[PDB]
Amino acid sequence: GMKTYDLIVIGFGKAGKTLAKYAASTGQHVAVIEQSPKMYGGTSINIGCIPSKTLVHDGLEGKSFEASYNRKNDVVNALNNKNYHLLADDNNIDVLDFKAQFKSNTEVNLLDQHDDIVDSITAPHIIINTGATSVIPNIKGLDQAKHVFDSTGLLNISYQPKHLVIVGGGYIALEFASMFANLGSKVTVLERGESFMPREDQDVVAYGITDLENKGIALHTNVETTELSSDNHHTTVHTNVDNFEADAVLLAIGRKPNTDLALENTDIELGDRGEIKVNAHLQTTVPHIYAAGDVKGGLQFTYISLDDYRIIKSALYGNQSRTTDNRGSVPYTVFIDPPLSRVGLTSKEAAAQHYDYTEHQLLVSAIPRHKINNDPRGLFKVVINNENNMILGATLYGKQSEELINIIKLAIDQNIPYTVLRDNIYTHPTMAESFNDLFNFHHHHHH
Amino acid sequence: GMKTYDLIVIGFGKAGKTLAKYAASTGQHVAVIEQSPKMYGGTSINIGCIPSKTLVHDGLEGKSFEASYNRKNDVVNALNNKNYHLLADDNNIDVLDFKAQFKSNTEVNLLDQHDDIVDSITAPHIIINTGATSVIPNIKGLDQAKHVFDSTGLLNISYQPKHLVIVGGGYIALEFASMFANLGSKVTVLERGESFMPREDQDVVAYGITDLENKGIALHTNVETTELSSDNHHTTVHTNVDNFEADAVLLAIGRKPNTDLALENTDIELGDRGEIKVNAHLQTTVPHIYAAGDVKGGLQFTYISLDDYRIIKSALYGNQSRTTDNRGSVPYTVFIDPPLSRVGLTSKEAAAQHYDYTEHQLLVSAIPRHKINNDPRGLFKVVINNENNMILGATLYGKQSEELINIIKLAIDQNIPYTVLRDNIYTHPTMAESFNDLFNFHHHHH
Ligand SMILES: Cc1cc2nc3c(=O)[nH]c(=O)nc-3n(C[C@H](O)[C@H](O)[C@H](O)COP(=O)(O)OP(=O)(O)OC[C@H]3O[C@@H](n4cnc5c(N)ncnc54)[C@H](O)[C@@H]3O)c2cc1C
Ligand SMILES: Cc1cc2nc3c(=O)[nH]c(=O)nc-3n(C[C@H](O)[C@H](O)[C@H](O)COP(=O)(O)OP(=O)(O)OC[C@H]3O[C@@H](n4cnc5c(N)ncnc54)[C@H](O)[C@@H]3O)c2cc1C
Ligand code: NI
Ligand code: NI
Repeated sequence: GMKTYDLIVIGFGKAGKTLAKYAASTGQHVAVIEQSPKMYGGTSINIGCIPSKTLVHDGLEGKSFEASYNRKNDVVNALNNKNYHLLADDNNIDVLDFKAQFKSNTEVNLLDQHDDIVDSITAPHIIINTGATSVIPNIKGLDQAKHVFDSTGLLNISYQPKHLVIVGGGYIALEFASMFANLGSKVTVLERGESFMPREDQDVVAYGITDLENKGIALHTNVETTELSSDNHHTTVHTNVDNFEADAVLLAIGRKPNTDLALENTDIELGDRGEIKVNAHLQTTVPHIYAAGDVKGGLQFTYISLDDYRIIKSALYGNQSRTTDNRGSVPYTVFIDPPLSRVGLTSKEAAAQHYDYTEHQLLVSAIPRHKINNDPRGLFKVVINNENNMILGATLYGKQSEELINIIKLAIDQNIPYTVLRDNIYTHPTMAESFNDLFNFHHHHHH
Repeated sequence: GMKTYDLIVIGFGKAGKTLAKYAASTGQHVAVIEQSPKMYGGTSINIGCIPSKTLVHDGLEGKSFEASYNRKNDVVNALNNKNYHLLADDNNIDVLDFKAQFKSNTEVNLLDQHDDIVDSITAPHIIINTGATSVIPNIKGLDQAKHVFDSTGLLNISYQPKHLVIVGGGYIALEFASMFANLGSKVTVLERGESFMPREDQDVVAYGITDLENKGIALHTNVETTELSSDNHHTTVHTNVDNFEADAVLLAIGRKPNTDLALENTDIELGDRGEIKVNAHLQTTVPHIYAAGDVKGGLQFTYISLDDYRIIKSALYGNQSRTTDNRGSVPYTVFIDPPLSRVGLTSKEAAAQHYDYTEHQLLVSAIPRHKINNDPRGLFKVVINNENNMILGATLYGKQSEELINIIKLAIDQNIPYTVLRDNIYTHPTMAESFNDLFNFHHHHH
């Protein structure tokens, strides 16, 4: 309460740094509290999207593990520095190097590295933007096992593992599996559930599994992990299936909201999944405090955090019309090799909801651009509503899908019927022009 | 004509093979006449888009000249064979291995390899789909010069040139320049006019020229090429600026409609640039004869020939609403490295056409995904109409632009204002999400 600001952002995350710079541009004095200098710019810059896809990219080029990890460090360092200065060099923004914890509903304590309160600050509005952290499972032996990593640890590993065992079969785990396979590591993936990528289209998943296994990746389902044991050299994952000996183990079973904020000092309520409860305007249960990004639950994407900035900007400075209920369709990409990109419904979901739908598909081996790419792998699939010819969903598994899926997102939001994408002129030779064939079909009516 | 078909297609081009397969699917008996088995599937498959970009793609990966040319041969052979059988195996299509020339308005002579007439055929509708060919300049010494190629010859060359001299500086010429530089050849480009890519945005072109020159490519403007002379091993390109010693010369100064069809036997008229004259439905001056693709003039793109199939299909089988006047916005890509993609107007054109416009730009080095790509080169630039916030044009020079430009094409056609692209959720980390910044700007009224 000692030092007053117009706005406080807790965490140097995506929504937070974007909102802080906007507020400063209006003349408001902003405090951005960030607990680690290694996290300037947030998770995407330092321990997530950017380093991981740098390694994905360079591995597809056949670059070595060493060369790829070295260039990843240069990329992260450069973008960390440039993100830091974008905020800190602004006269209306103070980047405060402390761990934040609430003193009350109106006052935020600033803690040094020894967990001591050094100062306190206040502002009429407070934005919680503290992200998520890797879930640590309760597994016998984990607390003293060597050679065990979360995603952050693995992105900073000091050696190439000859054999990586991944505990977890979700999208991030599978990204790391393809990433390390393409860098020359043997990879084993252990999924507790009955299948990989449930909720994705099962025709597409079958090709994706084939393509993973053709890289020499071993995939296991129904795996119950009971214990970790380790040497100076190896770590064994003991399971109901088998004992898997590894040179490194990745724990990738989920990410939980980071709410270590002394919330007991506030009226801020948490939900059933540990997330900060927010309304459609991202207001917490304390009206002048908002929460943005992974910490408020739901989807964990950098662009959802960016959209949260749009919502909070709309609430605080705009016409309040933007909410979590009018984001538009949310696309995403699973960065296996090639990438699996998705927006909207699968044909299974369209049928379950009793849509009168038509599905159509196109193997990437039937797309002439695949010859130029020297890559025949993949499957493109679309689902359309016969009642109005609008697109209900698409799954693009294949090269360039992380770019192309944005065309289909735009079409869904703007009610562009599938016949327009069928008949359009596209550049050539490209992956985009495959839409002339992907959308070349007539109704198959379902009663 | 001795034998009668429901439809005759002259040339195994893009519009033609697409229309043949559609017509056959309605039960019609189709003849497709093609003069060369090296051209099943047309120019794109055999001597144009597909082989050139195969070499572009593999050269960006650092593959050797020999490895890239060998795989190019594999790609062309596979797709040529696939295209041939897609038509020939069809019960309702005959692929006829002859050179076509008109006998009259209603029947087509079939010529053997010695230009002798073998037979003739007729059909109530005839589609001319014969494409274009490289323009041959009048340069002293060309008749007897060794080591000189057009685009087809260069794509089938049997050795790696140590020094390729390109006579011509248009888009296809520049694609070959970057293609051979990336395979390790030295390249010199000779442009007769005062600048390269004069129709493109000049800020972008300046970056494009720097990036070509950083590859070691020499670029010359105001070049008059006066003579070619040759050794058993080298060819001298004689020029007003200097003589250039090379071991291969590419002549790339344009492509003219291929109308070698004995049109004097018909009422089909040609326009002032040698093109077959067509109306908006692609009808020639003989109403039952249509022309599609490069041969009827205008833009030479594979996707224009594909859209010509759509127009002729609408004319002969549909509601005839489809014309050359409602194609929508036509994007294109100059496949230098990185690709320069464009749709709609430049700033210069917008100012000339009296718009109240705003331009905005974004360097690729300001796009965080460029770090993942390991490539900081490029410039994205957009032009919007301040009257209605619609997009007038865009120039995307940088990686993935040949895919991204299609997003902007769709927005222009569907009247999606630039603010929707500014505010949209994009996947991450991608080149597409740069649109959040590229379109983040306000009016500057003119
Ligand atoms: C391996 C991996 C790969 C991913 N790949 C993708 C991808 O391809 N695409 C995609 O869209 N998303 C991807 N994500 C997810 C994406 O990175 C996150 O969803 C997004 O970055 C979350 O941003 P945020 O704004 O919620 O906060 P964050 O960017 O996580 O920032 C929160 C900040 O708050 C700080 N902080 C926390 N508590 C305190 C405190 N008490 N005091 C002070 N500071 C504090 C943290 O140090 C951190 O810097 C990936 C994630 C991981 C782990
Ligand atoms: C090097 C190069 C690169 C290119 N790159 C691109 C690119 O990236 N993107 C793009 O969109 N476009 C590109 N193009 C242009 C594109 O290839 C053409 O615009 C398009 O392929 C022309 O198609 P078409 O339908 O007009 O006929 P074509 O595909 O040219 O087919 C005409 C056919 O008619 C046959 N024929 C001619 N006369 C007769 C006759 N008398 N009897 C029988 N058969 C006959 C020919 O043998 C040929 O098979 C490129 C062109 C070149 C040369
Ligand atoms: Ni119907
Ligand atoms: Ni204005």
